[PDB]
Amino acid sequence: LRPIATPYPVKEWLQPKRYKAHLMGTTYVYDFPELFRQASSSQWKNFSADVKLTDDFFISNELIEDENGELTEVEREPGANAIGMVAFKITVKTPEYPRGRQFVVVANDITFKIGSFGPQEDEFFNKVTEYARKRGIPRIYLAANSGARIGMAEEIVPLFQVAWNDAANPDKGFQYLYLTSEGMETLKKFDKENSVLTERTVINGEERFVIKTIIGSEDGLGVECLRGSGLIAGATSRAYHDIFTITLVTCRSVGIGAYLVRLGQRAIQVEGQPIILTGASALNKVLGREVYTSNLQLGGTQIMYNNGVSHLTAVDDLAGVEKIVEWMSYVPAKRNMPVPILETKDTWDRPVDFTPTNDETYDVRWMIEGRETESGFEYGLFDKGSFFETLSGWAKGVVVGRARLGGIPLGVIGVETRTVENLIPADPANPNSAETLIQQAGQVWFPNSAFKTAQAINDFNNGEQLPMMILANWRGFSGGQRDMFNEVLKYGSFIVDALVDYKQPIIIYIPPTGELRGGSWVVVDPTINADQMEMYADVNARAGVLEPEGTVEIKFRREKLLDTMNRLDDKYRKQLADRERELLPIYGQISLQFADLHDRSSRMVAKGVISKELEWTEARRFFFWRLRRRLNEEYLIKRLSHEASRLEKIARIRSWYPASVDHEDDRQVATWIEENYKTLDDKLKGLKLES
Amino acid sequence: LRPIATPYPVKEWLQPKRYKAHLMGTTYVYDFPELFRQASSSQWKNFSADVKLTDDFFISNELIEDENGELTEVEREPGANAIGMVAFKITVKTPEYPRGRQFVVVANDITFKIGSFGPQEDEFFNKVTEYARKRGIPRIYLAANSGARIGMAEEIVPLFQVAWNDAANPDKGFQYLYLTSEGMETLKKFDKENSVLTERTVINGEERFVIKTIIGSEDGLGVECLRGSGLIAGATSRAYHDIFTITLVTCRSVGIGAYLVRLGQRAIQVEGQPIILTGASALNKVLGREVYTSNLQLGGTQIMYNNGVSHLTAVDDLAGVEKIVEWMSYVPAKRNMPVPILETKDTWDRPVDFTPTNDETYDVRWMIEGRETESGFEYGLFDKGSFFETLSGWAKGVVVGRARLGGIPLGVIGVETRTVENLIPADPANPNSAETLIQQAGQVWFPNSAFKTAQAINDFNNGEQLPMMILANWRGFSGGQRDMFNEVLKYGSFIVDALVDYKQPIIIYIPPTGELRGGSWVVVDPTINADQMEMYADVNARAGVLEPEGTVEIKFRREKLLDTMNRLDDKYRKQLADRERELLPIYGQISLQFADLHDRSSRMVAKGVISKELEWTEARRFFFWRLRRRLNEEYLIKRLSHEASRLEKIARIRSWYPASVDHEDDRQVATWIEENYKTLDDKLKGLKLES
Ligand SMILES: Cc1cc(C(=O)N2CCC3(CC2)CN(C(=O)OC(C)(C)C)C3)cc2cn[nH]c12
Ligand SMILES: Cc1cc(C(=O)N2CCC3(CC2)CN(C(=O)OC(C)(C)C)C3)cc2cn[nH]c12
Repeated sequence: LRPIATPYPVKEWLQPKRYKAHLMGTTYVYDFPELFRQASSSQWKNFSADVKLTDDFFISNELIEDENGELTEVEREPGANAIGMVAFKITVKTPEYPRGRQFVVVANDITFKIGSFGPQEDEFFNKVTEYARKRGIPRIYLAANSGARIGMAEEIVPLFQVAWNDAANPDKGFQYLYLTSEGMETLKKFDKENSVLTERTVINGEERFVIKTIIGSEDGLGVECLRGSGLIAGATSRAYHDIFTITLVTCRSVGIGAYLVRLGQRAIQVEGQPIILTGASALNKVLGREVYTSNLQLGGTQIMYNNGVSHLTAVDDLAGVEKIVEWMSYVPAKRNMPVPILETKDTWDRPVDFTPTNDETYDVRWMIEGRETESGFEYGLFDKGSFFETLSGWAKGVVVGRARLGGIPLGVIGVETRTVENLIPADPANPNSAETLIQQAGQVWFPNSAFKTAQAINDFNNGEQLPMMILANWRGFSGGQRDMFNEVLKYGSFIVDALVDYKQPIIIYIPPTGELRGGSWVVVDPTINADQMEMYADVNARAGVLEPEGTVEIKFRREKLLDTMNRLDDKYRKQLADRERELLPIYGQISLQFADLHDRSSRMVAKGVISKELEWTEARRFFFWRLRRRLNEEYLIKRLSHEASRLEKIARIRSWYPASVDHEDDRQVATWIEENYKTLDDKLKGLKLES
Repeated sequence: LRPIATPYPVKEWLQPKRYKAHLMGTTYVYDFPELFRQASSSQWKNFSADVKLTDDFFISNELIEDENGELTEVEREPGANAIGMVAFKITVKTPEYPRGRQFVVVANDITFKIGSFGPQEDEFFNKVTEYARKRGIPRIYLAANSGARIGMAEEIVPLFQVAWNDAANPDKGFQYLYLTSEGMETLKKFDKENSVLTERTVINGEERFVIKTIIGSEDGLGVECLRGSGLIAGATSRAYHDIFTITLVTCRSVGIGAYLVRLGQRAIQVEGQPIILTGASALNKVLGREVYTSNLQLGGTQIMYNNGVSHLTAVDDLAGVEKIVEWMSYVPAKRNMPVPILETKDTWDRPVDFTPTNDETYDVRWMIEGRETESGFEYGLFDKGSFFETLSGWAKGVVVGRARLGGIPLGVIGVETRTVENLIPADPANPNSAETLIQQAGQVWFPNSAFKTAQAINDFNNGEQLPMMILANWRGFSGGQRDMFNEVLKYGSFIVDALVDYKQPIIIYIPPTGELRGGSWVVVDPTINADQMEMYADVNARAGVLEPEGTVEIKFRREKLLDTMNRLDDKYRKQLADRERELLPIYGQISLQFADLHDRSSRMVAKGVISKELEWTEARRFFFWRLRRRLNEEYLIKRLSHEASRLEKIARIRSWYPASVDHEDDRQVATWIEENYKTLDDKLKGLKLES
């Protein structure tokens, strides 16, 4: 025992495995539920400081497989795990779910066989994933591993013989490896008969049993670990489309561990903990040369957070847990449950303070969450303090995160107007490679920002099951050679595919000072998914096939300009070229304003390509009731689905509204539905007996 | 008329639009059905030279919208199209479908308003896509366009007035644009009243109608073209998952046209025809400098074929059509129809001649399709002349194409063992940018090859609805810094996602000289999709978590080596370090062979991670009956699905087999099912009345 004379018992001594985990730079597996309790408790303090919490607000039960291989809840002492994979079912009362919400936490035990994945770990992880999926509850994975378990048939090591070319000279080589009849008998004695595949021969009176295949008696040596790896890869891929999946990389994550991080999609990387495929030393051995210095050079946050593999970084394990808990606060308690409403001090009924200007540079986050000024706080479109940005280290041209609109959680996509630089590090394997700095213009989709946009759309849809708002402000895609070669078309197409798959309401809003041109409009038009999408343009937004300069270049040419001087200029109506030379600068501007007068929200309304033109200051009030109304109608459409189109379903639901309700008034419709949920339920139940 | 005195009529004069299309370097739209007839006729000649074709073997009917907007077949003279989008329903008797197969061909008319997409073109394209989808038939798109239609309100051009700052000095600027009461009256006269949005004011007795928004009387000017663009983007995204989709880029393809190429996925690019987003000239205007020289520098085959955007290139339009027709020959006639069997001279019953060797370099295509040698033709695994390679210009480390196995069409994925170089061109926008040459090791998945593998899997599954074979031979993924930074994990994960979605039989086969290690095995294990996947290893293949060198480094260390000399070496059993120094080279090799003896197909069978170990020479005979048996059982499983698991369904089907049939004999099972299809149908019909 060390240290001696401590006020309370030494936990690292009571359970020596706690100390091993600490030595390896991570939280001991059985101490993670405590971090969840701490993080959950902080969630309450930051929400309502006055709240009194008892310990019944949080329950953690370890899940273990029974005799029949069925998962069951147990209360046992930490460190009694027979396998290197552990799980807990957590029930927590949270501000969003005061009566309680559940989730499963699966974790590798880094103290058990270096946190390697053997077949039993692989089968348990899969069983826990299925348990979560069946229940529709979130699956949190805590990665601290060494990848697939590696081994050799240790019993064949002290028994094998080598059939030398020349017994006297071993350096002359060998023909094969074999067993003596004494060796075979050792195996027959210990029942490990099937540990080898032998072909018997006779060489100089001696009977040799030639080793044709070494199998081993111990399970978890090779290909059986790889089968399990593939099994848990498939399971995680499936879970991502079914439940909320998140991973915290808490110590290193290797091989299958790295793939699991990615297949679960949403990931938080603790600083200094690498996500690697093959270690740096092994790569150097393969390369001959000493190319790489460390594993963090390969999979640190400097790589993975900049890649977009890691959605967020965390200073330590508790910060990682706090981030999980915060992310979860926007997510339904279980699959197909409503999005968790959480109204705070910042209510729906207020105008939007922060307003962008054409003449002044801004951070889109100010339009989202507001900004601190010397003269007080300027409120943005969403609730103060509700913006939770993710994928912040990658493709910084698009801003993605979760927010709240009068308590309603949703995913937000905004456009960074400022030029963005990214540093491509120098390739250690190429001596003629130097670090490159890429600069990307604002309001233009590039391969990385198009990929991030599509990724965001998918991560909001799958598991999170959230509505979304896109503050659409793009000039188009980078049409240049480098970006065309870097497959900008491929990533742009993923955006369309993500919108087609979207199952919750979408609001596309061209904000003030915002634009949407040819290429950018195509990829975000509400006709991509009419069932879920609707578009709105601010009165101070612009949209058209080309930018005005482009339109004038194709349709307001010199002949048309001169015919305009020959109409508007008295003096003009070699004596001409002197007049032309003085008028062209202003007559250029006149055509440029003529083109711009077509690019207005009023044209968009006239042509019926947008639902409404809006005033930025009044957007929060409008979107709160439009979103609330939309969630209520969507609920009614889902209930009716228990064989008709959406158009027929919504017509039927709206035929139930009193004759006096204006179908175009969002507040009235939302208010009526909420006042009549049980009445509407009775109606629905009456229709069920009619099918 | 020119030329004069030709033997037959001058078609380019009879229809002047034919000449315009030719001048622009493309086939005239109405002449494409003829290219399909020519290509289809060649298909027959290359199959059976003796066949006699009449003109009834091929029918092409133009599809046009009727009064109610419903598509109908018409016989009219070319060039009578009121819109710039045309379609044909083609019915062709082919070697695979001698009684006929159908498909729709949609094409832009480059002679109609430069092949721009206006709302009517967008609505027609969408109607044709829906027509194809409803019928389950392939949709061929021929791209020859200028993107979304651009325009201005031409009627407001001769009427607008400018409200100058100083009437005498125009160069001093202006305040707004306006209309006179005479201008307003011109609009009122021609009914174009709603062409402008005006706000009336009085300035110096004069009544000015200030232009607040220019709308226009003509449809197809701006945002209405963008709405249609998004509509056809969504439709194509959807079609790709539903029917066989292919695009031939026959003249330039711009903006929405470029996205359509990509959303349809499968594309053939005619040499010299660019796929661009923004033209080179417009980019230069935006850039200030003269950065780009041509549109082919941005979207030529040098870009798109090297990207993998273009699956194939074609010398001219007929070569493009021939490639469509050849690709289609592997595809079912309509959605959910069986894969088209086409038995040729090269029958199933033969061994595989071409065999790879460890000591000798080979082209994987020889293992696939065979090779010509001086001593005659060495047959490969698949039918002679059946390999149709696609994505040949991109990520040349993986070989992807369609082939036939005794007539059965399937998708093939093979590993290029040779080192692959690719040339990244120099960025014209960066003066400090020089062309880079990347070299990639064989048998290693890199970001591009992992992406190509996933892409291949998806393109075989969607629309093509084919079974697949992967000749799995990878050491793993590139774990190095450059490839980790270039998101190798992301692309590796797409492989898993593609396999999870696979709906047809899959065969994973580790070939002779082939390997599958830690990282590579995870992503292709049959437990990712147990319902469709099965794995096989050649007797001369290897598999384990690490390569032998890796295994020895972790589990056969110095203490273990010395304990082996202290057991096997009489002389060994400062007098030691001299012995150690002489024995370590051979004792290294002994441990290296000890590790390798675990990496065998016999271990794979023992541990039950593979279905069977195989002999390469006998693989064609085995896979032909295994695949045939699998297609028959899959058919029966689909019929039974008209509420149980797959395991229950296949148990039921196999309970119908006579007691004497061996469920493990593929040939016997396939033979019995094919002899009893109608008998099994009767059984199925009897069960229907029991639900
Ligand atoms: C002057 C002018 C403009 C546009 C237009 O509408 N653009 C918007 C889309 C872009 C291109 C200009 C901006 N994007 C771009 O790559 O910008 C980078 C900053 C290079 C990354 C593509 C069309 C035309 C046609 N003729 N003259 C035009
Ligand atoms: C010697 C040795 C080998 C392996 C092994 O199994 N590898 C297979 C997978 C690779 C890495 C070596 C090959 N890949 C690679 O990047 O190869 C490039 C050519 C660089 C592109 C990753 C593991 C270990 C562990 N200790 N010592 C090892």
